[PDB]
Amino acid sequence: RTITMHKDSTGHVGFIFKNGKITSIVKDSSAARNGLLTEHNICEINGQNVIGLKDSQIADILSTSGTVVTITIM
Amino acid sequence: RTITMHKDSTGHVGFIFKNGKITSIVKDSSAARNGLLTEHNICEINGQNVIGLKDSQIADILSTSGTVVTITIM
Amino acid sequence: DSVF
Amino acid sequence: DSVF
Ligand SMILES: [Co+2]
Ligand SMILES: [Co+2]
Ligand SMILES: [Co+2]
Ligand SMILES: [Co+2]
Repeated sequence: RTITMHKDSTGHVGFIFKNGKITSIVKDSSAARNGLLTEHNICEINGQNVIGLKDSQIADILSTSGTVVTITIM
Repeated sequence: RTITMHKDSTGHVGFIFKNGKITSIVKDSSAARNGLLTEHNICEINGQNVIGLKDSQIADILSTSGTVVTITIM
Repeated sequence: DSVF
Repeated sequence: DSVF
């Protein structure tokens, strides 16, 4: 349930989340091409367990990540 | 060059912008269905001229708008 | 970035 | 909302 994505020229892989759960996918994005889908909880980012982290704490992980971002969902 | 959109259940019409210019479209969104496209400058929102407003000032207009949001682009 |  |  692990997806590898790559940031675009604006620094985004292409998803929106809330309460730990993916809610929207950006058109023409890495998230779109790699088949990330709404309504699933985020379990890991770059192999780190993020279950139970606050959205701002997940956002910090995402924003500070380098170009490649791997995400595991439940 | 005027598009009428409708906020979804998360309160979004489905676009990202920077420096007054649309940069991304959300999949399955009102912006997508109504044919908003990247790389154009935002001229008006709900009939108000926003040329020259800061991104935060455009964001306030968008966020405080009711359900229907009309946008004109150059 | 912010979505609207 | 924020996009990532
Ligand atoms: Co599923
Ligand atoms: Co054009
Ligand atoms: Co951003
Ligand atoms: Co929002």
